[PDB]
Amino acid sequence: MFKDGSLIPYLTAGDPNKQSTLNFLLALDEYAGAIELGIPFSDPIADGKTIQESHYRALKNGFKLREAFWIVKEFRRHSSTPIVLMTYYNPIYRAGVRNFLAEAKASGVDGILVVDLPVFHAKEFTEIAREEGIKTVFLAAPNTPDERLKVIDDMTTGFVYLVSLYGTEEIPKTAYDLLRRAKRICRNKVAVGFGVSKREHVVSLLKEGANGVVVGSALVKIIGEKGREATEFLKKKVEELLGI
Repeated sequence: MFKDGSLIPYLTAGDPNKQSTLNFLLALDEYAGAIELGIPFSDPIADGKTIQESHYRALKNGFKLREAFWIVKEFRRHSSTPIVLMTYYNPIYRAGVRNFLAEAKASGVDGILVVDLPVFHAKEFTEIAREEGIKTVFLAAPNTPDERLKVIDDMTTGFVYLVSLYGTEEIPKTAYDLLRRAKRICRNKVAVGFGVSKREHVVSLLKEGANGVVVGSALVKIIGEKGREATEFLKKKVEELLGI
C-alpha cells in the first residue's frame, strides 16, 4: 500500500480534537508514505502505555466512532496518501462490519487494521472488506509463530503490521527476530510498529527489511505534551527520524 522506505505516521483520532488530528496529518504528509489513524476505545489492552493514554484522552475530549471518517473525508480534500484505519473489533461489531467498512470506503479509507479480530470471524470479515474495497491489515507480535505468520500473509491484502509490546532505548532483539522471520515468509510488504524514537532505529529497520516504519508513540508523546500546538514539534521529530 506504501512505497518502500516509507515512514508511516500514526495518530489517534481526536487527540486533542478531530480538527487538530486533521491539522497534524496535513502537516506530516510531505514526509509520510502512508498514514495510520487510530480509533480510541475503552479497553486498549493491546497497545502500549503512551498510545493507551491517547485513547483515554480522545474519549475524554468527547469522541464518537464516526468522527474518524470526518478526519479522513477532510484529509482527502488535500491528499491521496493511503489511509489505514486502526481499531478494536468492538466498535465495528456494534455498528455492523459491512456497514462500517462501506462507510470508511466512502470517506476515503483504503485499508483497515482490526487489532483483536476473533479468528472465529476473521474469514467473513476479510471477505466482506474485499467486497467493500477495503484492503486488510493484520498484526503480528514477537510471540507469533512462523505458521500463523503464513496464515496471516495469505489473508492480508494491504500489508502485514509487525509490533512489539516490548517498547525499547533500543529496538529489542525479539522485534528484530520477528522482522527477519516476517520478511522470510510474507509475500506482502510489512510495516513495523516497534515504537521508534531515534534516527538510528529508522535507519536500522529499513536496512533490515522493514518495507515501512510506523511512527506513533514518538508523535503521540509530543501530541500529549503540546496539544493543539503539537504541529511544529511533530515535524521536527519526523525530520529527526529522517535525518533532515
